[PDB]
Amino acid sequence: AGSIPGRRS
Amino acid sequence: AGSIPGRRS
Amino acid sequence: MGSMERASLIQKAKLAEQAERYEDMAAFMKGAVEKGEELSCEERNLLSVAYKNVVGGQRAAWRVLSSIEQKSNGPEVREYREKVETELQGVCDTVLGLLDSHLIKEAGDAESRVFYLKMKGDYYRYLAEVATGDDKKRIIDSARSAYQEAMDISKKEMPPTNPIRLGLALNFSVFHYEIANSPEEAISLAKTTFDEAMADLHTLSEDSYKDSTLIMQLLRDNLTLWT
Amino acid sequence: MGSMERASLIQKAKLAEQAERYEDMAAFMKGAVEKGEELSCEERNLLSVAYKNVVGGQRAAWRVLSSIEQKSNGPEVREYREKVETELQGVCDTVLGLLDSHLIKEAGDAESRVFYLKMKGDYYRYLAEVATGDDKKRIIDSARSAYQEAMDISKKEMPPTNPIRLGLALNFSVFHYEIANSPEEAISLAKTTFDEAMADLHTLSEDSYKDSTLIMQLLRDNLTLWT
Ligand SMILES: *Cc1ccc(S(=O)(=O)N(C)C)cc1
Ligand SMILES: *Cc1ccc(S(=O)(=O)N(C)C)cc1
Ligand SMILES: [Ca+2]
Ligand SMILES: [Ca+2]
Ligand SMILES: [Cl-]
Ligand SMILES: [Cl-]
Ligand SMILES: [Cl-]
Ligand SMILES: [Cl-]
Repeated sequence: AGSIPGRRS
Repeated sequence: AGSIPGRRS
Repeated sequence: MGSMERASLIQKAKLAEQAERYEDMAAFMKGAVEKGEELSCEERNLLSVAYKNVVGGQRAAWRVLSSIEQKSNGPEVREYREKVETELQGVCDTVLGLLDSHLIKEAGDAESRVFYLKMKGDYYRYLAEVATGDDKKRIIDSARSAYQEAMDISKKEMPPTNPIRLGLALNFSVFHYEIANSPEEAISLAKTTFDEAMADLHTLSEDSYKDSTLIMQLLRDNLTLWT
Repeated sequence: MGSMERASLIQKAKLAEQAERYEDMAAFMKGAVEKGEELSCEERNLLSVAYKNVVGGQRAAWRVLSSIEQKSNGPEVREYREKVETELQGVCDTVLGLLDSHLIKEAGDAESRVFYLKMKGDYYRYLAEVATGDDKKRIIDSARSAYQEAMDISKKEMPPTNPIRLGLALNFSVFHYEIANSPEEAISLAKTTFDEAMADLHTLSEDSYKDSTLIMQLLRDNLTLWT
């Protein structure tokens, strides 16, 4: 189950 | 040009 | 980072992201927050990306070590899992401290307030992932409370396709499934979120449509795994 | 790490490798070295893997920042490149200090002495990659001297297919090409190394054959890029 990756920007 | 990766073991 | 200019901290956070130096990124953005001014939309994203990467590495390591520890059941595996766990908890506490002093109380616009409250839910959720003692339930309720307040504001103040609103619902649904042992609530939230976004897509430009449909795909991916 | 048992440090270094916590790995193996006993073959590999990963991340970041800095030609890009550069130099100095106090002087067997001297050549080579001032030439000669001593021992004491002998020649050839501005020496060394290994493969078991041919492929990959 995936949360928002949120690791780029 | 590649040296030996050497990053696993 | 008290002797560095706010603008220099922001510029170096962007450089650290390019160099994939996320611990540096986080420290630069911690310094920028502690300058005491509010953060722009771009700056909030830098803060979030930095700490998501740092804690993401810690969570991945903790899961490896917890798995090894459970299979083993000397003190070394437990000791080292505890070390990583303590470092992870310190990062979460640091982020929660930034939100509490004083990002959230100065966030008056919906986009900033929902963004920070989602953050608050996320970092309590990471604390809940490793919690086992007398405060597991209290940490879970702290996560739920933050997510719920963010949900209430986003439903009143944002369109159903807003990427922050969608990412909030996505993560709250993961909270329900993974932390709160409420898979039916998780599935219901993800389905209703997806369906209300789909019905609002007609209002969007090509670029906004891409932003929203990307996160709707993540909701769909979870529903596919959960059903 | 003076209060931790040597065996616990080794066990935790292995756990940190599994968790991809290479800074922890390196600190654990630094502590193990400073216990003052010699290192086994496996322990030498743990030491090497840990620091290769740490400095590898620093080198990758330094190249990103150096590229941005060269394109730009405020002080921020240079300042941050200098910070990363200083941290990289400190890691190299730490490794070189471990070799000098006292890994190399206690290494009497060919496998251990060549291993450490190759290490010494490698970390001076990393210092040379970022060097620009009065000591660039002296750092390059320090790298060359370490590699050359390792070469001399390996040619006398190891078979041409020995993986340490092959990896040493591979990295020394990269030194010639990338650092010493001697591409013909690099190509000659890689070719002669490959050809003498190929002629010795018949002596090997299936598993040793796999170990050696893997590194011979790296030599071939470089020759393909250089010719
Ligand atoms: C929590 C969260 C929601 C949405 C995004 S985004 O990539 O779509 N964006 C920065 C608006 C990131 C994180
Ligand atoms: C420098 C170096 C040479 C060879 C290797 S190996 O992967 O073949 N091995 C650990 C013997 C690693 C590093
Ligand atoms: Ca100022
Ligand atoms: Ca002891
Ligand atoms: Cl530990
Ligand atoms: Cl405000
Ligand atoms: Cl800096
Ligand atoms: Cl000895």
